[PDB]
Amino acid sequence: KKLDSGKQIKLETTQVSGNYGTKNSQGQIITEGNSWSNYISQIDSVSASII
Amino acid sequence: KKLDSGKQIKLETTQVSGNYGTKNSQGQIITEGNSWSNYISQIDSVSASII
Amino acid sequence: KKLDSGKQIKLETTQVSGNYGTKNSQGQIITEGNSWSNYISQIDSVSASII
Amino acid sequence: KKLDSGKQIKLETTQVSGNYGTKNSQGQIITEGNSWSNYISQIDSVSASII
Amino acid sequence: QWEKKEAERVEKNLDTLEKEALELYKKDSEQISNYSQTRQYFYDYQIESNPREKEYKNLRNAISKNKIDKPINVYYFESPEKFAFNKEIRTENQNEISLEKFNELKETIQDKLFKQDGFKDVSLYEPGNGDEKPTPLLIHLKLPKNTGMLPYINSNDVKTLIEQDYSIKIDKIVRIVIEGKQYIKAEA
Repeated sequence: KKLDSGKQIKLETTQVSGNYGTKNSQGQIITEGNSWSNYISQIDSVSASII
Repeated sequence: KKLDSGKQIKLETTQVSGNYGTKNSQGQIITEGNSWSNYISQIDSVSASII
Repeated sequence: KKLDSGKQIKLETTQVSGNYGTKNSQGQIITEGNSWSNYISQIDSVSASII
Repeated sequence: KKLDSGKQIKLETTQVSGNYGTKNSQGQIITEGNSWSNYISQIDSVSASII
Repeated sequence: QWEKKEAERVEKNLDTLEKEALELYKKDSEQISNYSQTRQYFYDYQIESNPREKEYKNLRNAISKNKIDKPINVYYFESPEKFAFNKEIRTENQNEISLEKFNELKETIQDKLFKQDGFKDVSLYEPGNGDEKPTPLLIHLKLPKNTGMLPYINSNDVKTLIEQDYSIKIDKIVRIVIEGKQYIKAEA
């Protein structure tokens, strides 16, 4: 009922998961067990942010 | 019906699980099998608490 | 209908499953493949009980 | 409604998957990770068809 | 898990005598390796009638069944005595390597050629936490194309068993720090 009015729904992002690419013993690229969130807390804590 | 009165619902935390980070053979941070629950009991029985 | 009377429901534990901690090749504590049920029947057969 | 008439349902195969067997020095045969779809294209590109 | 399953796959599609040889290797690699080193210096009948001979053959013929298609970098620990360094670089308990011992190991392996032989267990990565680091000298070698390398499992890890039939030429050595101990890394 409140949505059938001026009220609108907002969408916000709380986190994003995803992988990065590495190379195994051969020249093959692997992006499966390479979680980005393993480094998110580490890069944010040793660096300055520039936008 | 009792919720439709001065009664409120409380929320309490009984436990929390999660992982920590380590470096495997190649220089990647792994946080999948590294459960914190394996150490909680061992940290509480060895330490003194300070808040 | 018999619960809307003096009859109460009793709870009773028939068994409990759980894990124990060991250290792997590294200095990490593992509690996943280590089941207590593998030892109960053994511990109960080479011991005396004291409460 | 159109099926309660002369109209018939036809069935056509679009693809088939399955395994081949690989032997060893003994007669131990494995037919699980041996998908035929890995070779179909490769056989259809280097060959001539005779029916 | 991919390399695990590939090693467990190679270790099933081979002869049963080769399985027996490799399984005997999983526990008694010491004298098997000594034999693969010093076997060639006996008599003909002495070589053939020797009991440890044939299974060697078998395991040997296993190694040559899995050749690589491109050069592969491997790492393994080595004692300095293998390179005619008849003294200790640093005690297994010490953490630092003296500049003098470093320069001595440099000037004693400058431009020599060291022929190798026998079986050798290697890995495809630098040793890290939990890995066994017995000697202060780590060799980083590049195996060429068409080099037999049999992967196997000693019930807890994965190793690569090769047979070396070449000579090694150390080019440069550097001081490394791993987990708080100093090592020598040599390029061969």
